[PDB]
Amino acid sequence: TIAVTGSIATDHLMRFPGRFSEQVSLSFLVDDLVMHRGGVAGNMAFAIGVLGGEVALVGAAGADFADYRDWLKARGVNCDHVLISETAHTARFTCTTDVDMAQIASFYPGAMSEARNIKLADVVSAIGKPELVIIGANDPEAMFLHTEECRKLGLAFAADPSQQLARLSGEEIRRLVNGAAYLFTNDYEWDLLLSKTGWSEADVMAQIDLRVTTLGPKGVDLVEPDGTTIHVGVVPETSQTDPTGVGDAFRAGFLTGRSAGLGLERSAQLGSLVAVLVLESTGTQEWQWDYEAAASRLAGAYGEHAAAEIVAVL
Amino acid sequence: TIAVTGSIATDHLMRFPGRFSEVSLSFLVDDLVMHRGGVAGNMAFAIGVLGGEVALVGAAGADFADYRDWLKARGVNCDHVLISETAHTARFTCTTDVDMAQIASFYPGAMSEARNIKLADVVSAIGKPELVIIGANDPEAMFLHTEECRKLGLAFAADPSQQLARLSGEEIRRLVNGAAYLFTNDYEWDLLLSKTGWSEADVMAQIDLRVTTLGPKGVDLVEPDGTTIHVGVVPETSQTDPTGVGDAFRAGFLTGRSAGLGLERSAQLGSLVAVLVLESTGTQEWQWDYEAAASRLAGAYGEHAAAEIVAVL
Ligand SMILES: OC[C@H]1O[C@@H](n2cnc3c(C#Cc4ccc(-c5ccccc5)cc4)ncnc32)[C@H](O)[C@@H]1O
Ligand SMILES: OC[C@H]1O[C@@H](n2cnc3c(C#Cc4ccc(-c5ccccc5)cc4)ncnc32)[C@H](O)[C@@H]1O
Ligand code: NA
Ligand code: NA
Repeated sequence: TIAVTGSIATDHLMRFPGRFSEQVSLSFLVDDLVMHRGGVAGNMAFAIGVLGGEVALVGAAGADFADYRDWLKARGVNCDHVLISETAHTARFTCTTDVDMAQIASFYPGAMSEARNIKLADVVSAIGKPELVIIGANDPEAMFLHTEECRKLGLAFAADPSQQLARLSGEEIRRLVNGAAYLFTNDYEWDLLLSKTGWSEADVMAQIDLRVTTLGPKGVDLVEPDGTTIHVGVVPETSQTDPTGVGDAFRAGFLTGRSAGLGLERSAQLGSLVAVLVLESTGTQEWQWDYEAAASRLAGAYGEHAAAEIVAVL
Repeated sequence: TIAVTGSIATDHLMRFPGRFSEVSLSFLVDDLVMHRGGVAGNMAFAIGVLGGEVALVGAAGADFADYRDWLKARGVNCDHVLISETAHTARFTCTTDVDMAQIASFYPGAMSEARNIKLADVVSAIGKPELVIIGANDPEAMFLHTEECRKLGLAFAADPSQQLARLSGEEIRRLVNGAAYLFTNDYEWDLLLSKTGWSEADVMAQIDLRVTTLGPKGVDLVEPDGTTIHVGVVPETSQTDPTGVGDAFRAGFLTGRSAGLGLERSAQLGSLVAVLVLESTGTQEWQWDYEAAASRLAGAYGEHAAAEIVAVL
């Protein structure tokens, strides 16, 4: 049972058919505008549900969440513990993506700010202790309180600060990392974390059980404290539609695989599959799950043996 | 009777409490409001509020109901808004920083259907308007509107504004000839001269008046013979949001001209409406207070000019 904390949002996604090239008053004429369900916690919960996992969504939304709830619940997500603001609206992510998958975005937190009032003790009380708590991009204070609560209650947690790393300070990031069963970042975020925390690579590795560093088209690295390193290349894409939510999908597929008892490499291969499915669609939860297509692409990228091992648990 | 053609939209306006000075830009914003917008909507709203007879001529989606009720409640004739069967109203998405710098993206949507609007139908229904504003719109719609104005003998104001970036030289040239007014800002004026290959005198020989807004330095009104009037801004008490300030200036100026005011008095009224828009979030969220208008006009331009302006409202 995975508890997913983080932002719940509506993503307003636009497509610019050009290349961001301005060199202030930028204006981009866009040829596509879609509104989809989003937020890192929503994306990851959706993906874990679709893949058949036991998952609860733990975040702060406004009252408009009804339809979103019905969507998530239809894929097995426990939405009981979504905090609903009576006054604030759900967070909104507004993003314009160009031909090269470069993004210009703005994020309005709104109801997300109230996530600091959520107590994991209540979720535990209601559902028992989850096997993993994902501390995703959220209200910063909510992130700290969730992490501290996980440490006090003995809950294994995955640090997934993601977009909020830019906002947070060194002391803040440091307070987020110690004791994590997983640390998730991309490579640029990994460099930024090392810089801001003042930690060396070995400083971080001595405080976590596993580092997962996504590398975009170069795949993903999984590094154990002793230096054991697994590199998993991407599932090659047939199109680059929109990069929004690709990292969330990788994390969700990877942690679903781990929850199904798969090894590190097999879990990362499954995560790579879900990631490419998200890369090839517009929106973070618009991707479809086709069992046979999944088997086929997994086998093409990683071999029939790995594909069979992966699909056997889904 | 002023006919306003141009974009009808919903403006999604955000505020970045920082300074745009940071590819993967990400801005954490502390305000998000959704307001009624589009250049034609803004100008029609302003002309209605100020008591003018105005018709809105643009393309919207089906959600336009509430917007229509609003505009009509301020006296705007919305009969000739074309309503798309499938497309939603255009959306303008903008993030503004402390210095009023903007990073925006514009989705035309239903606006593209404005090319199917015939000004002849509007004329038929309401008679010949005293002025047609060719605001930022579907480019082909802009050309067809301008040509129709020339064909029917309708005086028109060239107001390409945001679309100048999209359009080409020949296109811009096609928009200008015969205009009773040419509206741009100073940067847009330079860009127009560059892209069209025209000199200043080339343009002035084809229009009756050039109006070039200069942001904080006010506005210039240049006649073909070189007669030039400069009108400073109405000084602001706050820089809230720059969206729609130019539309408000144009609307106040052309309302003044329709009320028989001179060029300078009309530009002073336009400066007032412009500052009212600058001091609020959204393009049509500003209120009209007669006494506050008189007082600020008198403070900026003298009691005489203020009395002359308010006498017609
Ligand atoms: O994974 C994609 C999902 O993320 C969801 N989302 C997209 N942004 C976010 C954020 C965030 C942020 C941020 C913080 C600070 C600055 C900043 C400001 C000023 C100066 C420097 C930095 C900028 C941006 N937080 C939570 N979820 C997000 C989206 O809803 C989408 O579905
Ligand atoms: O006056 C404010 C009102 O304008 C309304 N609006 C805000 N934009 C627009 C536009 C436009 C544009 C444009 C064209 C071309 C490029 C471009 C692309 C690629 C490369 C170079 C340039 C970008 C942007 N058109 C009509 N109304 C607008 C808003 O609804 C608001 O209320
Ligand atoms: Na996507
Ligand atoms: Na404004």
